[PDB]
Amino acid sequence: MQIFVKTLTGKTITLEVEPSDTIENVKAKIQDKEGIPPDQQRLIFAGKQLEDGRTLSDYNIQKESTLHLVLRLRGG
Amino acid sequence: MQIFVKTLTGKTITLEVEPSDTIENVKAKIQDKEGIPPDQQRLIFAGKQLEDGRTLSDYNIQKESTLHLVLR
Amino acid sequence: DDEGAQWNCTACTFLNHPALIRCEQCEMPRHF
Ligand SMILES: [Zn+2]
Repeated sequence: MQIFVKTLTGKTITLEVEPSDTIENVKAKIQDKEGIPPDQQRLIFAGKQLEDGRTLSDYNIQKESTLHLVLRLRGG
Repeated sequence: MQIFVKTLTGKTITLEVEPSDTIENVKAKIQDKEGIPPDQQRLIFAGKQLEDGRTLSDYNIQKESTLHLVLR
Repeated sequence: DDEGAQWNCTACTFLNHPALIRCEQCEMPRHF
C-alpha cells in the first residue's frame, strides 16, 4: 500500500509499505528515497512519536496515511 | 545516565541521573545544579507533565532524552 | 485552568503540552 511522509519544509514523500512493516523498516525506505540515515529520523503520526519496534498496523496506520518526518539525531 | 533538560528560555541543562531516579529526585538535582527550588519546577516529556513519585524508567526516559522544564 | 489544551504543531503535528511555546520535536514556535 501507499503512505506519505511530509517534511518540515512542506514536501511529500511517497512510500510503498505493508501493514506488517516496522517503523524501523519505514525509516529505511525514507533513507532510500531521501538519503537520510535512520538515526536522524523521527516519525510523527496522530500527534505521537512512533517507536522503531512497532509495526504500521500496531499504530493503525492504514493506506494513504500521512506521517511527518522530523530530523533529530537519536541518542547514543 | 546523561539527560538534557531544556528550559523555556532555550537553555539545555545536562544532568547525571539513574533510570531509577524519581521525578522528585530529578528536581532535587536540578536544584543542586541550577538553584531552582523543586516546588517551582514542572517537568515535561512526550507532551505530558511528569509526576513526582514516578521514576524516569516509568516514563521510558533513557540515555540522552530531553525533558522540558517550565517554571511556576 | 489558564493554559488550555494541548496543541498540534503546525510543522510536524506533534501534540504538545500547553506550557511549551516551541515544539518538543521540531522546535518550531507554536505561534507565527
Ligand atoms: Zn513540531
